Amino acid sequence: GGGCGETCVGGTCNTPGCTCSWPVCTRNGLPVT
Repeated sequence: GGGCGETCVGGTCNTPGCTCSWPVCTRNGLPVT
């Protein structure tokens, strides 16, 4: 996807491929689905 459009406002992301760049998740250089 376009990185990780999920947020980690609570503290962490749900997808382990995503990293928390609080409050937004990102994807740590991994293949982008």
